[PDB]
Amino acid sequence: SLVGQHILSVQQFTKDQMSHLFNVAHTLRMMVQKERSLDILKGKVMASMFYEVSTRTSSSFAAAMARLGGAVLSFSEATSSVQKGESLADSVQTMSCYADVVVLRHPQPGAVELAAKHCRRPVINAGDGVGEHPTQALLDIFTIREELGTVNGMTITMVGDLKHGRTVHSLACLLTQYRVSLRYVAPPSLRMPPTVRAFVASRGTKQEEFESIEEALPDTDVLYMTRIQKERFGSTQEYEACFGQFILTPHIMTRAKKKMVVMHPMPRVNEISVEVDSDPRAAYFRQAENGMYIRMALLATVLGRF
Amino acid sequence: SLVGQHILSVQQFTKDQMSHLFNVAHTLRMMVQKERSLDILKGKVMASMFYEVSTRTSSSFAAAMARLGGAVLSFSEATSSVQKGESLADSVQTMSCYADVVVLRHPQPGAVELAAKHCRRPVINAGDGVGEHPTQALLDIFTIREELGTVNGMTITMVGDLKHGRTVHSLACLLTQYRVSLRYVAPPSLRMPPTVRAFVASRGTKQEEFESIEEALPDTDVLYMTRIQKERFGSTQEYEACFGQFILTPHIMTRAKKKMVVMHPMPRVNEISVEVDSDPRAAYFRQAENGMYIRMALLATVLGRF
Amino acid sequence: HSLVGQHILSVQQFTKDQMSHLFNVAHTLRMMVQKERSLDILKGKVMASMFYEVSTRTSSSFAAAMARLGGAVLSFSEATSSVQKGESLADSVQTMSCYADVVVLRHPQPGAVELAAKHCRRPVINAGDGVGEHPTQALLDIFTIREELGTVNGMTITMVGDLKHGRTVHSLACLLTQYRVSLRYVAPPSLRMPPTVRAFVASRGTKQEEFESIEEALPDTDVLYMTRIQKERFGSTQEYEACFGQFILTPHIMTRAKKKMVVMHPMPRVNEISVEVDSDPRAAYFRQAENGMYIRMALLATVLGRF
Ligand SMILES: O=C(O)C[C@H](NC(=O)CP(=O)(O)O)C(=O)O
Ligand SMILES: O=C(O)C[C@H](NC(=O)CP(=O)(O)O)C(=O)O
Ligand SMILES: O=C(O)C[C@H](NC(=O)CP(=O)(O)O)C(=O)O
Repeated sequence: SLVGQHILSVQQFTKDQMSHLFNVAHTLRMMVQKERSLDILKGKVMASMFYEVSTRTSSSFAAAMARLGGAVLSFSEATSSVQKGESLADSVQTMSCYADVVVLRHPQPGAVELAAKHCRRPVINAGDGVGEHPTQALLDIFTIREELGTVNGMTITMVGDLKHGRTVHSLACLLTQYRVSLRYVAPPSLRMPPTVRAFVASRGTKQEEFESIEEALPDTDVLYMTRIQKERFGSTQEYEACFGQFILTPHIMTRAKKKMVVMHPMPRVNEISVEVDSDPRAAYFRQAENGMYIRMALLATVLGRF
Repeated sequence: SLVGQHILSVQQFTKDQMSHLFNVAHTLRMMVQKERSLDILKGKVMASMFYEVSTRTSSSFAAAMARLGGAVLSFSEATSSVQKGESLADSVQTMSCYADVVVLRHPQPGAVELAAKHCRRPVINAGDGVGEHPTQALLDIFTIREELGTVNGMTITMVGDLKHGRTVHSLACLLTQYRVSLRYVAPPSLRMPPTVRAFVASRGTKQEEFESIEEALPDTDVLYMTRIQKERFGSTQEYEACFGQFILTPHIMTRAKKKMVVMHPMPRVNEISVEVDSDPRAAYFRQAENGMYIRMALLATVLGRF
Repeated sequence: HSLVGQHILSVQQFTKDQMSHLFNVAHTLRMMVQKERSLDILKGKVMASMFYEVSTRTSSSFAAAMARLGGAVLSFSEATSSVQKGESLADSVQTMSCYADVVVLRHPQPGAVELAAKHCRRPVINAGDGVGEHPTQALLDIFTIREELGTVNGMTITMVGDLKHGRTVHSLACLLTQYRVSLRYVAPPSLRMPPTVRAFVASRGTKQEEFESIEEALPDTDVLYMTRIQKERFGSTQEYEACFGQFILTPHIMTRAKKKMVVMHPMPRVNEISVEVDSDPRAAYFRQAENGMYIRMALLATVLGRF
């Protein structure tokens, strides 16, 4: 039961917990459609703390807490007393004095788990540098299930920057709970990390690397595209060399399975042609909307109403 | 007839639409003044996306949502994934997955309508560069009609930067829905733009230019003062010639009519002196307050609860 | 008695019965909050949060307070507002009070808050004016002192660090004179307690003594009130790094402290209280912060005519 627990890492997620949570997510989405009265989190305040920029992850948590009848406390680093020199631990300790939950994204990996040590209320990891994005894995798995019917028996193809990409890290790890085959399409420099490729191996999930998107596609049921993480590179030179390696265009999606989904945790810069947007296999915006409902489910369960 | 519609341009309003909207706004303002329950928009969510700075337009939409029982997602460029390089089009379609209505201010003219072209939720233009500001002009006509009892049969003198002023572009072109006269008092390099002038001329309203506040004033019912837009200038030299030229003072006012109002979208820098504000004809603080109630009407009707 | 509609700018305007009532109402709301009693006492009502200097506790605990009463909150920061377009302070404040029923304002120029409230139609609450006052941090400081030790009377409080720049130590020292207290002061000569304050504290008849170090000041301390060396106000960095870190509280110093005693800090801290002190029961600085939410719920409720 997720009640009152730190949500730090995909590891802790039982298959039973995820399915409880997919179910509550489908319930909460029904009531929003039915224009039902949601006073579920009336009284409860969420502390949204972002030290690293966000659009979907911050907006999805905020919209969710609103739509459960809760309130949100906005916290950015730039206008906070961080600027007086406050430590990350003290910032988190203080925001819990006001809030029932803490959503923390931060640029340094393990910072969230480090701050969550002395935190006396549930802290949700919304991204820890290149480490992990746990609720994003959860919504991607929900979306796969939603778009195709099952997750078991599926071939997931992760393309792009796997080294920095905290979403694929979490997502690869978590897809070890489903009978899947993973394929990686990266340049040598941005290959999926060792601990991750080692973790996935030890669960038995068959990993495979490919050089291009042309090769992986015809067997790919789930095509997960990523963004060349420009702000994690040691030098632009390294970045601009890698920028634009893979570019999904409608020409490429003419040898993709009829049954098939293209995802992206967003934002995209170059890596998906806008023309792809019309193909109904493109579910990356539907992926966004799912996120709000899963995060509604997590906030309801972690605060212990569903 | 405004339900589920983008609010992009004043040329999309008719008279019935406006009169309905003002009527809903009086109706909502009374509800607020008696202190009744207001859950007109309970559960619902507005995306507040400002790419330029704002005080009035952002606060009024948010106070408006809040008094209707709704909730607001505050979005900023700076803390957003714009920084990762996400385009305006994605940003607007992604916020719509969380929200029922999108309020967009953008520094590029035509941006908001381009962003609204293929967005599936309603988008309210809250200012698109030197283009338009439809809801300001909607609350300006409201305030005029609130402060004098009519707009029909009146003369309006627009003073300041008319070339850059999106407020006056909207207001002038909308005023031609009434029986009115227009006076223009700017330096030669900031006259009203030509396409806007030809529209007014095409609809058959009097466009008369003038030399100064002194000259237009005697016969002016609405004195609409605007700011010199520093951010809109190429060279500071070109702004510092234009800056502090037209200045309203109590002495200049003694020549005005008793049945007259001075308006200003705000903020002012120096164009109206601080002594002017104690004259009951100073109707610019009541113009902002009216904007909140117009925005309430505007939201409830666009979201189909009035 | 009674702060309905009233501006909240200085602790000079507070009586004892206004504090009592406000402390009482802070307890009433806490418990209603503890019972998940579904509160909508300020449903409809809007607060404008106007911060011209950065914040964490003050902004968040005003914003949490409102939300927990059922009200709304308009966030206002200088950087992304039309302050950028030239707008002066009065205009901004006067504009936000058109939208909102109460205005909380934090500004860097001393006195700019009272001066912006002059011509304002709604209540304006001072959440900090430069190196001047911090009236609602003074109220929550005295609440925490009362809750932590059973009473404020007969206590000696010791204030430590940057007394000169300390907007919260000016309010508190001034406010405390409405009890029977003995004040001890610890600061390097360049950061002593301003002369306006400590003659003001002279007048009301409250003893004052200027101790040389924490260790000397601890034996008889019932409230050790620590403060941050205020970097953003100094000359001159050269004057800052001379002062930065000259008083630091450790678990070793504490082993001579009274048993019935508490350790307070308005926050944040940089290094003046060892993280190693946080597990110590008497370290009340986080309980002091939660307390603030409930105090500032009682402010909003009372200033808007609820209790
Ligand atoms: O940024 C990416 O490329 C992937 C991933 N994206 C997101 O979380 C979406 P957002 O940053 O808009 O909240 C991330 O790591 O932040
Ligand atoms: O900014 C001006 O001077 C005029 C006008 N002003 C406003 O809308 C006021 P604000 O920027 O505070 O929303 C505009 O078109 O931006
Ligand atoms: O910052 C201090 O040292 C004391 C005092 N602190 C506060 O008010 C807390 P905050 O800045 O997080 O609102 C201040 O003067 O700002």
